[PDB]
Amino acid sequence: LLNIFDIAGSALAAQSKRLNVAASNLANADSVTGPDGQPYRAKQVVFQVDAAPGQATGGVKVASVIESQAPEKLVYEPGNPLADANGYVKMPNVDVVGEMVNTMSASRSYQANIEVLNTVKSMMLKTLTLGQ
Amino acid sequence: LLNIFDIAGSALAAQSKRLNVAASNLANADSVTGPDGQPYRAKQVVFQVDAAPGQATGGVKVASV
Amino acid sequence: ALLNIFDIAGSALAAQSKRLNVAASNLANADSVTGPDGQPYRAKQVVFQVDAAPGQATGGVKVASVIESQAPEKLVYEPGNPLADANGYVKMPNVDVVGEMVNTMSASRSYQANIEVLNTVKSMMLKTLTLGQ
Amino acid sequence: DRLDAALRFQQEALNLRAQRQEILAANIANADTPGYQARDIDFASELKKVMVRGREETGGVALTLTSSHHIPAQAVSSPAVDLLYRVPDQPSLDGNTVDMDRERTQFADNSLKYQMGLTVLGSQLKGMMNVLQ
Amino acid sequence: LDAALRFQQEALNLRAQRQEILAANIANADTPGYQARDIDFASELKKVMVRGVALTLTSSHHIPAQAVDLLYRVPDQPSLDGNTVDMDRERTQFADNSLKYQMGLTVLGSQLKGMMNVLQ
Amino acid sequence: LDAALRFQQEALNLRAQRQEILAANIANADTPGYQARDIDFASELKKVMVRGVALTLTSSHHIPAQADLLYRVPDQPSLDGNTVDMDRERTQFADNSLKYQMGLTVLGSQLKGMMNVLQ
Amino acid sequence: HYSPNGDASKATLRSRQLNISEQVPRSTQRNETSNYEVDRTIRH
Amino acid sequence: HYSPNGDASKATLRSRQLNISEQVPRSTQRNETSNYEVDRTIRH
Amino acid sequence: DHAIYTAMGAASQTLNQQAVTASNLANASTPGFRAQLNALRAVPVDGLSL
Amino acid sequence: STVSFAGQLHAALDRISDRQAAARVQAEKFTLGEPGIALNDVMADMQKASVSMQMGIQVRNKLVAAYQEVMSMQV
Amino acid sequence: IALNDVMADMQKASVSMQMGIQVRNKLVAAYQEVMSMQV
Repeated sequence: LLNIFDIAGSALAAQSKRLNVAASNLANADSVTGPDGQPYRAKQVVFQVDAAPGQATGGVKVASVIESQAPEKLVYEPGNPLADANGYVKMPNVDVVGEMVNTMSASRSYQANIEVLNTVKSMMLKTLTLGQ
Repeated sequence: LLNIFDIAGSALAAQSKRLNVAASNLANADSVTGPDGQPYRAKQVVFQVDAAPGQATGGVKVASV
Repeated sequence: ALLNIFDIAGSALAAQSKRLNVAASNLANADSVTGPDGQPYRAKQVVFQVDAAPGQATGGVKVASVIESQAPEKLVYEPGNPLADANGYVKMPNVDVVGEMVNTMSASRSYQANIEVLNTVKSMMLKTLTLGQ
Repeated sequence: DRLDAALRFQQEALNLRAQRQEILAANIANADTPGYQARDIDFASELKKVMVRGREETGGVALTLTSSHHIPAQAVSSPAVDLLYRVPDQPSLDGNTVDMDRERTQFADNSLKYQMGLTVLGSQLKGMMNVLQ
Repeated sequence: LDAALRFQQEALNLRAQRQEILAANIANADTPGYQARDIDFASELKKVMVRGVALTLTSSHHIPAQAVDLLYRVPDQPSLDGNTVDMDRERTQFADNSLKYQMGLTVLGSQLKGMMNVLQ
Repeated sequence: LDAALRFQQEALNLRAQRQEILAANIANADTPGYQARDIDFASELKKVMVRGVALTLTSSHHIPAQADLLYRVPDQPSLDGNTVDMDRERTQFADNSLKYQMGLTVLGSQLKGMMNVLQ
Repeated sequence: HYSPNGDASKATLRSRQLNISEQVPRSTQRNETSNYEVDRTIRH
Repeated sequence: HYSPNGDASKATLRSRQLNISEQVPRSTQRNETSNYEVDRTIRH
Repeated sequence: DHAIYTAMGAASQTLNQQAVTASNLANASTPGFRAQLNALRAVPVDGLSL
Repeated sequence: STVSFAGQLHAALDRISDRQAAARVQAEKFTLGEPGIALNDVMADMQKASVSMQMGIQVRNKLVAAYQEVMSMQV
Repeated sequence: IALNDVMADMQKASVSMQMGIQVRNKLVAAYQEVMSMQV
């Protein structure tokens, strides 16, 4: 895999994973329970630069998805199970505006990397006609 | 007609006939008489699936209002 | 750019086309009270498998065995309309409209992808002909 | 000979590129089937294996060659390359581990490198023909 | 002789490396604290035209093993996540660099084809 | 020879004529008592394919020379007069344009094949 | 002169591609391609 | 003259490819391609 | 690309909630009727990476 | 029995012609309105026929070049 | 058979036939140059 295709493809993968996390947040906002019974903790991705040994630059890797540890806004329904003493359901802490902006920006970055890939592919296929 | 053009166009024509039945009924609500002199009997459309022979599925026919 | 990639992508095109035609049938026949013999219409789905099961390695998709979806067949209550049984319930086909919207959306996208793959392979092969000269 | 020992490497590499090409197009064609488990092969290791060993394609048998009019037919044949699983990201509830972006960037890369191989063979063969005239 | 093609050749090669650098800037246009990097073409090209080490290289079966200045891009509009990739700047630079790569390809094509035309 | 191109030639010409007919149907969507028309494509195409005399050829200055609208069954009567159903006309027009494009592509590909054989 | 191979008991097959298919409301299918070798006598 | 190898007890195979594949709704599949070697006598 | 499915899920399932509310809400002035309260469950998709 | 490579060239030409004729009759049937035949199937078969025809043209070019070269050895 | 295999075979055979013909041309020319001298 040529280096520049690898860089832009890693960008594409990272953007797809970021958009997926944003969609999962925006979809499970207002979700009382998980499988076992616990709040849905809002999810974020971690972007880090790739190619750690060598040139210190190139590509983006989204290893280690993490959780946004904000204090998980509460509501009061003291007849609902999943409510502790001081009946307080846990109610995922997803901020819809932030997630919508994340989706928009991720789509735009995805487009930019796709279209870098197209430009580079044309560049290389033209290089193959060097001379002849 | 190509296959999906047929299916979706049949859906459109059936929906248009259903909408016309609805509009006619809605417009003739509180209408004492017909021409011959008879109550205006309200109308309905029945949706059958089209394509009885072959694959048994695809498109909608709404004959016999 | 082998010739047995035309078969694979063409089969993918045919499978995507048949899935899309089925989803269009589902969306059109929503709220189709009766069948020709007289029966509620059963919303259908298509089953995708890998083509050429034995040996082979990997190659192509087959849409054999169109099946019938097992959604709970939602009811309505109009005991003035015939086709409603005791405890008058018109049987009302079970179409998940938004799911079918998305099915058509993705079917179109995958069909377009495979069409493109066909074109790209043909360009590969026509430039294969210019080997030497 | 010594004509097909110097051109052997690029010929084998270009055939292997075509084989990886229909592997990747099988990935693309089965984009939305459930439980597909996208496949791929390691090009460098497989190319070294081809040069050292040969072709040795595994699995394939044609009928016999008796007098004419005996309806030739062939079994399902597959190259000896060991298909490797592609490590998936983003689980998707239907087993399908075909990521459009990964498969598609690999498709474009493989296409470009196949074209590069065609260019290299064309150059070598034009050189041979330029010597001999 | 026939190193008269050297300049453009190396120039073209340098442009390609630049693309990677610029491409990385676009890939990491969202990561926090990337500090967009770039190189200055003219000085880098002059230095390379003016100009890793060899290992134990007696007869075979001893496994030979092989061993630019990435300058900050001074930013504008600070963004609280350390990312200094002003994507607009990088888009303009990428377009121009792709164009000059095409120009170099055309120049090598012309020099090589002139050479080949003289030779037939 | 070189009448292999005849079939798609006639098919494309017939598609264009049907396009004109359907555009006339759309244009007359609201005129009273228009009574929309159409043609049967399969029958017309068969008829054109299955089926022209050159005049007398005496001394020069001799002037050589030469030269089914079906009714669509309507649904939804109007008693505003007309019988053009917009949904049917629109689907037919879109299908006809698509098939015209197909015929154009096929004829162009045949011409490309013929021209590629010659060099 | 030839001999008639209308009977299957006394015919001679060089090849036979035979396919049988059906589902069970029944659809069935049966294709046959048979190539024969035929007795022949040539008087001059 | 030739010998009849209708019986596998006396048939003489050169190649035989065999694929058996079935699930258990029991979907079954079987393929058997055989190339035979045939006894022969040529009395001229 | 599979993100759409998740989004679809939400949309589809939200309609189901609507349905419940509607049946929950038409049944005012139905004697002794017990409102059918509803919730949305997050369903993780535990898989081979990320 | 024998190969008679002129017979092999005849077989190749017959294959190319038959493939093109099959694609042409499929386009015939589809535009005629015959049910069954799909559009993507028509286009795919036309594509394959085009590739086979260019196969034949390239073989033609190289055979003509080869013959024009074997007629240049001095005897 | 693979298409790229067919064209690589095409070109290899073409080059081999060209080389054989050129070698024969050189040998025939040498023979005639030897046979056209004075004795």
